[PDB]
Amino acid sequence: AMTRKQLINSMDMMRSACAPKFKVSTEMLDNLRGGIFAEDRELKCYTMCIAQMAGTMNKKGEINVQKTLAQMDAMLPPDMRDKAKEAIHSCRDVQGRYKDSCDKTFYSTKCLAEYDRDVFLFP
Ligand SMILES: Cc1ccc(C(C)C)cc1O
Ligand SMILES: Cc1ccc(C(C)C)cc1O
Ligand code: NA
Repeated sequence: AMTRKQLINSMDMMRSACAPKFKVSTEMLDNLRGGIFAEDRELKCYTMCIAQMAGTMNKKGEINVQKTLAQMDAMLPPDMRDKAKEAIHSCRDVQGRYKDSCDKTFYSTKCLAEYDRDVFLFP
């Protein structure tokens, strides 16, 4: 799996690909990585772009939870891995409450952060 430094480098590259498509500032993006979620549609759709870049958005506009779990297994350092997977399982039905795909990814991500803020990270 990646080290935490490598994981951050990977997340930074995903941010650098997706952030230009949305009216999202460093304050908004750093806050999001830190588990603070501005209620801003541009930030919600940024989270969907990140899920799309990870290849975890199906073409129906839903989150592929099994693919997300397989990525965390492969990529996350062990102090993060089992906790991230338990968070993902816990939050797997949040997306069913939202019609809009940017809502699905934003609120699913916020569920992961609330599950354990010390483990949580996001691009
Ligand atoms: C949404 C999302 C962000 C980062 C990663 C990797 C960098 C662990 C996977 C993923 O599915
Ligand atoms: C179940 C579930 C999958 C992916 C994500 C994020 C990583 C997009 C959150 C979540 O709660
Ligand atoms: Na856990």
